[PDB]
Amino acid sequence: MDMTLDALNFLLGVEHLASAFYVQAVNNFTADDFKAAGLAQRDYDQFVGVRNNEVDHRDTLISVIKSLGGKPNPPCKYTFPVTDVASVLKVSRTLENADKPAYLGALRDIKSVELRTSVQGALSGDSAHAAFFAYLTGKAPAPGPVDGPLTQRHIATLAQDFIVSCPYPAPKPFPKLTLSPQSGPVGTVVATTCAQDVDTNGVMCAIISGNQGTLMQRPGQAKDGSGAATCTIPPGVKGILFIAWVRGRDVLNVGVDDSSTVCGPNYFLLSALGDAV
Amino acid sequence: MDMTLDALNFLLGVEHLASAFYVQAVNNFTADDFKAAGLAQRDYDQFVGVRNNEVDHRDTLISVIKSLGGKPNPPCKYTFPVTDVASVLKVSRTLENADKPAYLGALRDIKSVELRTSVQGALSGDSAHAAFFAYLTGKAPAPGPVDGPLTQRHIATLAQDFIVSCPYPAPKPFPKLTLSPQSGPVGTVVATTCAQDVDTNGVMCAIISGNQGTLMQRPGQAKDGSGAATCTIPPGVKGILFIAWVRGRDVLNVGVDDSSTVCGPNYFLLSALGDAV
Ligand SMILES: [Zn+2]
Ligand SMILES: [Zn+2]
Ligand SMILES: [Zn+2]
Ligand SMILES: [Zn+2]
Repeated sequence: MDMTLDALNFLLGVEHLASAFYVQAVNNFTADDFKAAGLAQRDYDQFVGVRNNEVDHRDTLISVIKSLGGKPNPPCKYTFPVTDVASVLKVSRTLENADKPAYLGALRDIKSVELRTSVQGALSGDSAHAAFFAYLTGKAPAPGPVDGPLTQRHIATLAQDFIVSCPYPAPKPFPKLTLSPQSGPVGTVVATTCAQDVDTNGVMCAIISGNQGTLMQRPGQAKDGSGAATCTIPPGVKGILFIAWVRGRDVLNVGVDDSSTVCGPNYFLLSALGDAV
Repeated sequence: MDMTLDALNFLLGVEHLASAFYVQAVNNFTADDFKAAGLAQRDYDQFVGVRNNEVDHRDTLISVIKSLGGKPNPPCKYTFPVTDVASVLKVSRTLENADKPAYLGALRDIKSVELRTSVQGALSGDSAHAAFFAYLTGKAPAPGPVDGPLTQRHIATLAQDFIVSCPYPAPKPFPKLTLSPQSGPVGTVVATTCAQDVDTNGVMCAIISGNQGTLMQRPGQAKDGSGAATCTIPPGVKGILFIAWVRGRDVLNVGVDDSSTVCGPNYFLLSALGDAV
């Protein structure tokens, strides 16, 4: 089955959300707001550039889908937890960090050499966006060598806090997995809690890394007696991690197969050379 | 017919060069040198991170090539003149800006879905490196929406000043195309001069953009009577540009077909929102 149109319309959903955020944020914040938050004119300028780039990413997907005889998805209805400039930068970082696995997963389904070149070229742009927002928020712009994929439903899981409703059947999220803390080095013990009362029998932690793939462990129990399941960041991983609860070892490569996913994933910002110290 | 090994060994040549540069740069410069140049500890830390990431990109290509039964290319012999931090940053930006079209071109030849996912994941990392070095040198980290490909020999042309010799038959560069100026906005008139004498019969300027593909124009002549050919940055382009001389108009998509290339390409840093003000 040629899944090209499916993949493109999924990416269009991703870019409708991102473009809506940046259009609204540029509308509501000025360079003076950025400067009051300690940023420079060129940071606001690049922020407008990100808006323009994401509008292009959305419009290009619309054009390509139409050229293939498809019907482009409309926007959904969104909500963004924006108050001050700092929150704008955090939301931006969150969106761009989820962009990359979305594009990487979708590229597995794009049949054409030429269309892969175009889509990869947009992934490259969103990776530059991610590096910019990392740097502005004190995170390493390039924390590791390899970014990895996630599935469409995994991406829906990352996006769900920003979606109020969709007017068409979009990819369904898994329940949200809350991580505490959501950043830190190898060896960090992460308390994990699920938004729904899922079956925890046989649950394992999947730590999804770009450089090592999926690494499995059986969860621990929180030392504070709260009953939360813990997952410990294992050695050898590099870059941004995604942590999920999965059914046993049913799946070796969770980034390309969500058939065992129970809760999550959510992102974890692994410490890296380049973080503010 | 399956060009996967050819593409991977070409990328290995690219990453032998980049990793060699960053290894020697870290040996020669310290965090105190970076701080004396106005940078912060986190910028030196990220620089070491880039070295580590590029070493990983190289080593991963070696492993994959062996796993496919191929013989990995050894390093070439390089020349990287060592002066100051400003030069380190400029060379770094130059390498990362060239390694993105290298990966995008090579990805056209990689047959396996799973190998494409891995290689795209490294391209994403190099795009983050490029964004970091752009920002530290006062250029927009994300100057446009789409990065485009170049051919193997185009990449060899960009790399040629760093290569002393190779101990195996490597892709032969085209002559260098010098561009004056090498940055500016739409409408900039660029004086173009080739390193070798070329028959000018039917030569066109090829402006190679990621968002609009290759745009062709007949060269102009410098107004100062200097007799140098000129190419004018056309409307609508976004992001980093590559400018080459090509012969005739039978090849339209120069980023994927170098069979009409005569001189260049060389890079041109198009002005963008995010450049230092
Ligand atoms: Zn995008
Ligand atoms: Zn994005
Ligand atoms: Zn690399
Ligand atoms: Zn690189």
